Amino acid sequence: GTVNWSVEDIVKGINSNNLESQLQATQAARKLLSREKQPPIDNIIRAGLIPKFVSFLGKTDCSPIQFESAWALTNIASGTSEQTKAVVDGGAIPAFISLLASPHAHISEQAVWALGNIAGDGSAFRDLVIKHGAIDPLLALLAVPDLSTLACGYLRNLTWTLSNLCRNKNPAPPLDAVEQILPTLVRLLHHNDPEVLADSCWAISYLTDGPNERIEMVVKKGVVPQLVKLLGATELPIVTPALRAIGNIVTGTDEQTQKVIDAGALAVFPSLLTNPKTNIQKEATWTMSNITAGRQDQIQQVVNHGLVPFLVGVLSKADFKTQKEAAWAITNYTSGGTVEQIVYLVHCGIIEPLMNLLSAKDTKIIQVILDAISNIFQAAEKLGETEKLSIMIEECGGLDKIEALQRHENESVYKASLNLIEKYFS
Amino acid sequence: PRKRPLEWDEDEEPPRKRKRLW
Repeated sequence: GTVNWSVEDIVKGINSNNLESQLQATQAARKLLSREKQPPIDNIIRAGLIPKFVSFLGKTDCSPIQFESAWALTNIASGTSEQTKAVVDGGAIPAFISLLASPHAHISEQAVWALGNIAGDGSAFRDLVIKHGAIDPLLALLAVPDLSTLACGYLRNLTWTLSNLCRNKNPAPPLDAVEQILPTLVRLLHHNDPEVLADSCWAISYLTDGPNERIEMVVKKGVVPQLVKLLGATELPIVTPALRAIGNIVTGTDEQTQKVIDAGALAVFPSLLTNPKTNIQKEATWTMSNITAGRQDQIQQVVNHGLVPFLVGVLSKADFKTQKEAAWAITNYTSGGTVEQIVYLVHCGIIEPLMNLLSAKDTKIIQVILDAISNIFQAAEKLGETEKLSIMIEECGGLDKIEALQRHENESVYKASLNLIEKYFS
Repeated sequence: PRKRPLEWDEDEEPPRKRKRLW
């Protein structure tokens, strides 16, 4: 009988000061707010119901109204920032945090969920949840000998909320909050549930999304090898964030990048660089480009793992965004590599697919490619083989393309294309 | 050579907020 009430009926029941009447009206609100299509969130807010729901959260003597109000508030907080704000403005944060201590699992779970929605709004509400002291009691819920004893849905909700507490930038989460949460994240990273693993990998992705100091906090926990293992998972929803985290780490120092290599990450790239999921191939190629921007010994590891042919492959055929990352990978390679490494690159067949991409109308990739060709020519100069190279480029139709780029709209483009022709083609 | 960031495809990420349906 709590199905399809009007907001007016709900207000009447909640204002009755009959606890049972209040419970029934709150449940009716929960059901209204639970419908997928246009729940009357703003109407509930305007009716002034939020403070009432928040008050009901504190009714330890009536667990059902605690649960119903927690659920109702959760769904209001799942809306726009303004709707989440109305929940926060009603004093919900400390009330939900107190509910984390409820002896009723379904109730503490609902509080976890609601706090996830609030923190998920952005860095301000995230940090406000942290300031109210949510982390300790959240982490306490996970303090058991074996995660497997927790209900699956329960652990998934907790993991997700924790990941939202690691989420967002400007600013990033407080350093001490991150240190507090990390050890639990590391443990979750070793759990066997696919959804827990996915969200945990996303959490690590957020945390490594910043300057080297932020990256270092994660790497020093020793999680890199586990992330590399997760790179090989069959579940693509695990691979995506695992690879994002790994990619974030190699944007750091040479030493942080080396940890990724030492952990054996490169052995997985033959598969990642040919992955049928476009976005995985893209971030795999992005990751490669940051590794080829590393030291010569790190470029050499790329060579040893046979990944150059895979980069030629991606450059030859892939989604355009991926090809652009491949272009960057090649320019970095040619920029930081030895003459021998550059010779090897050309021998792998890089030239033709490079020239073919000059046909694209993205001004940046053209710049990247022209820079790569200059780098390769510099290497040929040291070998006095600049003539072999010029012939290579002309035979696959590169000369024709480079010549036309002399007339290019863009500044740096027609310039550099001019230096090339003037310098090695006349 | 510089190290570079990569755009974040939001549709790949966990939801920021979740409505409980049942």
